[PDB]
Amino acid sequence: VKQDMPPVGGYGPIDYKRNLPRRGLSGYSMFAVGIGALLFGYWSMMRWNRERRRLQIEDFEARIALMP
Amino acid sequence: RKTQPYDVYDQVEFDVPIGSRGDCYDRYLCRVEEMRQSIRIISQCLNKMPPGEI
Repeated sequence: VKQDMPPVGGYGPIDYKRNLPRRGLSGYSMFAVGIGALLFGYWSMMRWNRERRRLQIEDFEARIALMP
Repeated sequence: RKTQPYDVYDQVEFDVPIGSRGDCYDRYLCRVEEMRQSIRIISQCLNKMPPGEI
């Protein structure tokens, strides 16, 4: 008999080509969400600094009424 | 391999990539697609292997 190592009846195909999923929410939508999150941070910054100026005027009233 | 097949390279089928400019970026990419063609040649060589003689 013959007992080499033969290819056993043919072998299935091996993938042989590039494959790129290329996703990632192309520049329109992600550009938009970047500017939108930036605007959200701006508006919260505006509100908090106005409240902070209120508090700073109260501390000014403290130093004024203390002084004499 | 395509011009003077000095062996059984003629009985296997592939396609060699060519660079487009002298830029070594092209040279690099040519090496990568030669690797992928090497995988194709190994696939066909396991497909059509004869159990002849050492």
